[PDB]
This record gives sequence, structure tokens and C-alpha cells, in this order.
Amino acid sequence: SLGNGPILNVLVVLGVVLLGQFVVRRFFKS
Repeated sequence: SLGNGPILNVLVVLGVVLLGQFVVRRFFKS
């Protein structure tokens, strides 16, 4: 990907990962 150096790229990665984890929790919860 382009612009890996910039901090913005890092933030994007963190955001998507966390979102996925939340979804998993919801599934477990009934």
C-alpha cells in the first residue's frame, strides 16, 4: 500500500481490527 510511513495508515489498521473483535463478541452473546 502507498503511504505506509504516515501515522494515518497505522490508525486505519487498528480501527478495522477492533471492529472485527466486537462483532465476534456479539455473536457469542445471545
